[PDB]
Amino acid sequence: AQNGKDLLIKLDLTGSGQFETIAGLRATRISFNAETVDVTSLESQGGWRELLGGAGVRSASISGAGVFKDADTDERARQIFFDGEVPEFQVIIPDFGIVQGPFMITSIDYAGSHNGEASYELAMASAGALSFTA
Amino acid sequence: AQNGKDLLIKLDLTGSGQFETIAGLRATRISFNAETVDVTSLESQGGWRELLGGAGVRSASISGAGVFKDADTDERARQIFFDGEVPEFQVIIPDFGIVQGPFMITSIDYAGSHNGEASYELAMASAGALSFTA
Amino acid sequence: AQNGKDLLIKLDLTGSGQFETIAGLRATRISFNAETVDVTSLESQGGWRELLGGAGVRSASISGAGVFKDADTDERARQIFFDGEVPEFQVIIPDFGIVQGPFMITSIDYAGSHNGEASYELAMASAGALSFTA
Amino acid sequence: AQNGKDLLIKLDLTGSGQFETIAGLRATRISFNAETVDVTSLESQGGWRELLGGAGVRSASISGAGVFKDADTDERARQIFFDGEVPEFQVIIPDFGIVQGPFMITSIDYAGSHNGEASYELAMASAGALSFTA
Amino acid sequence: AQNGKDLLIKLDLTGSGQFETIAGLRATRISFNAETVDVTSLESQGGWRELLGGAGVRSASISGAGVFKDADTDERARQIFFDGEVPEFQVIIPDFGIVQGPFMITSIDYAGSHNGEASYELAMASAGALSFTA
Amino acid sequence: AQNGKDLLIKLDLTGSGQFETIAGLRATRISFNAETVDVTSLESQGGWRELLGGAGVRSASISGAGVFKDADTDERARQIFFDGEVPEFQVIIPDFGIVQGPFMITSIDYAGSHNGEASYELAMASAGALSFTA
Amino acid sequence: SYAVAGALQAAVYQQLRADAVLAALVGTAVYDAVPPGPLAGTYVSLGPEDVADASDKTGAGAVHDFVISVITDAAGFATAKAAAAAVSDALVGADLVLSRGRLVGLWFLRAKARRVEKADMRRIDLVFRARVEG
Amino acid sequence: SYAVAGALQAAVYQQLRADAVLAALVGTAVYDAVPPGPLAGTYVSLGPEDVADASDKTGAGAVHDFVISVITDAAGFATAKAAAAAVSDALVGADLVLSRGRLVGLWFLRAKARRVEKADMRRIDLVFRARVEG
Amino acid sequence: SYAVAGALQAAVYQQLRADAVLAALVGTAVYDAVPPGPLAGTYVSLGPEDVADASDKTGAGAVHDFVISVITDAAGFATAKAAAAAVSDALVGADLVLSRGRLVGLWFLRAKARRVEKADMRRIDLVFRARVEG
Amino acid sequence: SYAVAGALQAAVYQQLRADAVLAALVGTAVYDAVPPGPLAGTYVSLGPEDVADASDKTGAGAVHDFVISVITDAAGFATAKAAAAAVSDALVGADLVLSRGRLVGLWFLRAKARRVEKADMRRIDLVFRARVEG
Amino acid sequence: SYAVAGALQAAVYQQLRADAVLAALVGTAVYDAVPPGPLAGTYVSLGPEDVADASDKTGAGAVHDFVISVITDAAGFATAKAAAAAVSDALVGADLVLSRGRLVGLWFLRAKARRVEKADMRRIDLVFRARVEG
Amino acid sequence: SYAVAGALQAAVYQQLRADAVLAALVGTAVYDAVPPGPLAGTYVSLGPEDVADASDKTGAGAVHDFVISVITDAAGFATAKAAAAAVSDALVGADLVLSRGRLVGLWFLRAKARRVEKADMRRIDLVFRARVEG
Repeated sequence: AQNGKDLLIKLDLTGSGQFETIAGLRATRISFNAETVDVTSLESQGGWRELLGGAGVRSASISGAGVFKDADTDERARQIFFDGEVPEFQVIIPDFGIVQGPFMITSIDYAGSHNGEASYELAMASAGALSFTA
Repeated sequence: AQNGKDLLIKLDLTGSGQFETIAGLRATRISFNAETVDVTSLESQGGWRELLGGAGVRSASISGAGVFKDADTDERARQIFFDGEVPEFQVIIPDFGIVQGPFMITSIDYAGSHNGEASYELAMASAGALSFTA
Repeated sequence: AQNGKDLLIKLDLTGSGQFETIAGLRATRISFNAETVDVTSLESQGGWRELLGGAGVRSASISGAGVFKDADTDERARQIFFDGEVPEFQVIIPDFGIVQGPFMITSIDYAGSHNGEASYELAMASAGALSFTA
Repeated sequence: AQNGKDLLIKLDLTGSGQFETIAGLRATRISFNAETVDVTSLESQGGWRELLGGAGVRSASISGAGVFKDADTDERARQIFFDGEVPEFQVIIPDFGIVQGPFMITSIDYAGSHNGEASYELAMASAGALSFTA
Repeated sequence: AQNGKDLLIKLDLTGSGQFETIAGLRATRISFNAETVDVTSLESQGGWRELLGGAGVRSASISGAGVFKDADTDERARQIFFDGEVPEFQVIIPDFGIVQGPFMITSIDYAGSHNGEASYELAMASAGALSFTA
Repeated sequence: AQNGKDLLIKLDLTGSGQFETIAGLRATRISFNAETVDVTSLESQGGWRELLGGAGVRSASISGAGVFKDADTDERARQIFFDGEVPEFQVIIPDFGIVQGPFMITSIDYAGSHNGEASYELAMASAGALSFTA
Repeated sequence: SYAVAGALQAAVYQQLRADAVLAALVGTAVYDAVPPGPLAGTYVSLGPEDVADASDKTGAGAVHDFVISVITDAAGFATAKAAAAAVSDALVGADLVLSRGRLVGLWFLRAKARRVEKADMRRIDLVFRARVEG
Repeated sequence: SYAVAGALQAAVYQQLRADAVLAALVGTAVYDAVPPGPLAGTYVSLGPEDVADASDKTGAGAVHDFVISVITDAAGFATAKAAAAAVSDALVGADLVLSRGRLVGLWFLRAKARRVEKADMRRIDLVFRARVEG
Repeated sequence: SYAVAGALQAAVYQQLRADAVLAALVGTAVYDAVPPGPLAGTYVSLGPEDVADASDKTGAGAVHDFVISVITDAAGFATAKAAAAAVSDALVGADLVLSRGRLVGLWFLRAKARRVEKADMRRIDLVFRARVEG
Repeated sequence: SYAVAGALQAAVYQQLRADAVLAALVGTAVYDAVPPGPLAGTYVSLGPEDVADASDKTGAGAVHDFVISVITDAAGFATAKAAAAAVSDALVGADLVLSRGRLVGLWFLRAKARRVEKADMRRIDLVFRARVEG
Repeated sequence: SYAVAGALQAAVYQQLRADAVLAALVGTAVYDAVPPGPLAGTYVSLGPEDVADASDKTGAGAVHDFVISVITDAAGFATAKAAAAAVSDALVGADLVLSRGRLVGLWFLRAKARRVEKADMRRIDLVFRARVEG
Repeated sequence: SYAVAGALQAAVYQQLRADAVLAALVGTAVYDAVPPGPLAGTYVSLGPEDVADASDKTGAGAVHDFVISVITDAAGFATAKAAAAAVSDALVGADLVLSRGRLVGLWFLRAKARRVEKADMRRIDLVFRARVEG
């Protein structure tokens, strides 16, 4: 198996090939989807649903959360939301490797209570072609 | 990291640059959103969904809650709801800074039980351009 | 702060300015809403959603619950439902004050089990102009 | 207050004025509803939603549940469902009194496990004019 | 009352009047429904919703679950799903009796974990006229 | 009964008849469905809903989850998603047997926290005719 | 305790020693304060209450889970189970009258029944719930 | 206890000592009250009940999690496990007849099995659930 | 404790010994520190508090579940239940004035009532909740 | 216990003392009943079971969380951890054969490992789950 | 402990004995190690911590629920409640400086306050939460 | 234990006594087995593990919440907190190598820190979680 701490998401500080992990990041989830575009004819094998595969639109979504630590990289995610950009984000899988895809920054939400930490969640969605450098 | 008590939301008492935090405020959440407007052509990189970014409408919502403490600032939120106004609210992030945006006052709800405190929740939504003074 | 027991809802017994609190009333919630009517043009400040405020329809809902105590005021809420009326209800906020609005009586539901009390919930909705006597 | 055991629902065995409580009946809920038909003009009191009241359709629903005890009255509810009838049901409120309304028998569901009792839930809905004999 | 173990559901092995209970069957629920077809005129008794009863379509659904025990009767439910049939199923109520209705086999799902049993849930729906032999 | 560990799902490494179980696989669920296509006439047996059975489209879905173990077979599921394929998957039921159907790879999501393992869930859907070799 | 429990014990003591059975099984040996003498050896005892405050806006009530233990020195303790069969039917469905306030129902709860001291005495507790109203 | 438990112990004692096995393993040594003498040393014991009141509107029932312990002085305690194998098959699926009221099912629950005093006696508890009806 | 609890005990002690009843039942025997002498034997005692910190952004409050026990040496303990009936009505709905800060409500909670030492003393605890504000 | 556990201990004892390792670490010192003599001092012990009744309509099964402890008198207890490494690999994935009934899987659970008496003996418990079928 | 707690106790000790109040109530008697002598009798004590590890990908933090007890030998214990009123206002809203790492907030939690040994000493615990950052 | 824990303790012992700090604070006094002599008095101790079996279909793993306690005889216990600051930074983010199997991560958990025997020794436990793989 692989460690959960080694599965990170990270930003573009300068915007051109400069990657730093964000902050207090208690949880990450790169999450893939496919739109399962159905093609079932009048005859299909006895009544089973037949699917095509490669014609479906496919995507990815990143849901990060953790404690509010003001870094050079936490303020960078603010500037993506107010000035709408699609920078090259990067989610590293412990042993798979770098994904290196353009995501938008769909939902950011800073939260805080009278007795606890300052936290933030951080939702994303895909915006282009992903990769896999292995 | 930063304290959760230093993450506050605050009102316009006089309406012109006078800011006081509301009340017993047990929880805050400034929460941002983006409408992820899709532009995927017939050819797109192998089938991945492509997004545009800056064309999407973006917003913010504030969800505050806490105990009912009658202040000069708790009664001010009542007068915004009955006489519908969009004053310059302000959510301070411990180390990021002042947001200073016009919000409306979409949902206010005072609640109370036979054995506990008098509480209120307080939902908002964006109404204009936000800012970030850092 | 203020006590939760002092936050009451109350009826019209005679129908003309006679107010008695209902019954065993374990929980109350006056709950306000606004319909957030959007007006965003082609140019708006960098892409933020702009709202108008006072054009939205606004309302209130009362959700009361507690034990079934047959009073002069518990049977009064029955007669509002079967003979559909909109009497001047009244929700008192410990230190804010009397709301004094016409509500309808949308949902009443008496419940009981083989081992516990006789309880009822009681939902309402707005029907006219509210007030605030402070 | 009033006891929860005295709040009963009961059947028509013969169909003509013969009332027996059903079975093991662990929970009852007579539950009323109103469809809140909106009439808000272009001017209404400052922007509050105005309602009419008596024009709305109103109803009632009974949700009973308990252990499966085969009585003369448990088998009677089976014959209402298979041969669709609207008999005069009756829900007695400990101190309010008899409701005496025609309900249909919308959902009956007998359930059982390998280690527990034989249970049933029993949902209803209104079918005509209710009453209140006080 | 009646035992929960005596409330069984059972198959057609040969297809012609041969009934065996399925498997490890931890939970059963025969569950009835009625579509409550509304007929409310312009005048109806003071505003109550009036219903017709016998014109509504009525049905039944069986939700069984338990441990995966390979019997002659567990493999029979597989052959109904792949070769779509509507055999005469049978749900026995401890003291009511045999229902004897044609159900389809809408959802079967075998599940298993690394530390527990092999389980299955099994959902059905009605397909014809039920019965009641008492 | 049968063991839960013997209920496995497995891949096509080479793509042509080469089957290896995936990874740390804490939970599996092959889950079948049928679309219950209704044919009820004006007369049907007293008002019961009648169904046809074999005309309905039927399918299957696989939901696997477990710890992220980088194997030859965990990276194989990545290459199915990015290059959209429908390989011959295989779910073995402890005593029923091999299912051997083409599934697509609808949702893959790798997740990780600061204090726990690296995990993944893995959702599928049917894409063709299944089988049953017993 | 709350205000009622002074009279609740005085009512559930006076409901005992007027029940016809247990005047022939226990005798006069129903007491909170055990009188001095030779200790008869099949007595019951009514002291260890506990309150739970089921209250409201208007007034107050309480939930008394008072314990009535049955002690026996007999060889077996089918003597105590026959004595607590006489306890419980005297109290469930009480219709008691109190000196201060009302009770609305007297149900039954847990009844542990074990061997207490030196495997010689046999004590069987009986927890009864009394929802009262002050 | 409730009214049934006086006869429930008298029925689960009489179901024992008529079971053919455990008349050859334990012998006549089935008792609540242990008779004076030399203490045979492979006895069973049937006293520590507890009740849970599964009741309803109409009548009352109970859930008895009565404990039947098996004691042995043997070196190992495959003697007690062979004796409680003879206990449990005599009681699960009971079809007992009571003296007051009915039971609907006699299931099985937890069965702790440890070393009790001075690592010499070996006691294995058996908790059986008896859902009865008064 | 928090800052208020020094004055909360001084206020709930001074609300006692000015209540007219319990000056005739207990007498002057209301004390935290039991004075030296012959130990009167029907005293009450007000020490074992515990705090829960119901606070906010602006200021701080607390929840004090302070325990007021009533001890008696009488034969029965209808003496203590009559004394704690005089305790509780003096405190629920307090309207106390503090020396440092405010309290908003003084409710009631659990009140265990058992036999303490050597089955001779009879102590009945009374847990009262005091939501205060610093 | 249920009917299987007499043969479950006899099977998990016979799977031990045929495992090749732990015949070289513990030796012949695998026993429930400790034989008289000098107490070798690195023994294991297999008695404290507990059952959980995983049953169904058709037949019955059980879940045995039986405890196999490893005791050592050595200075450290890397001796016991090396001995329970030899315990656990002999049992997880058992493929045992029973004398009465079947087991479907033998997993692993909690394994506490502390210092027991006078900081001299070192006992490491091993809880194994055995889902069996009667 | 984690790396910070060596300096957290050294900071919450140095914040005490510089607070102006409690230098006049307790005196110099603030210590973890109680110095030898006559035991003054109104001391406070700061040792029993416990940590909870609120960490992340980038770095680590901790949550310290350290206990500061106040002991008094006085007759009543309004002396200790006045002393812990001086403890708590010195620590909530701390703005401390550490020697290794940072703390972000010092809140308040539970504060039990009972009689400890022989009803003579009066100890009131104060649990404070310190969310720190390493 | 599972198969790994024999080598997990041997790895977290060898990671200690090679850490440069705590060779200057504790010295050579890192041991499971305390060697005979005069008992130095600032030792640490590494024995009380417990396992939780995080396993899968393919292979097996485990979760070891092993406890490393730090004992001191010093007057205060800023000595032990400085010693466990040296414990914890040597283990969190371990990158250890085992003798049998792998570990994927060594996190931190609860760390109680109280006074143990006669208020003289000061022991601070440190629970570390080790997710391993067999």
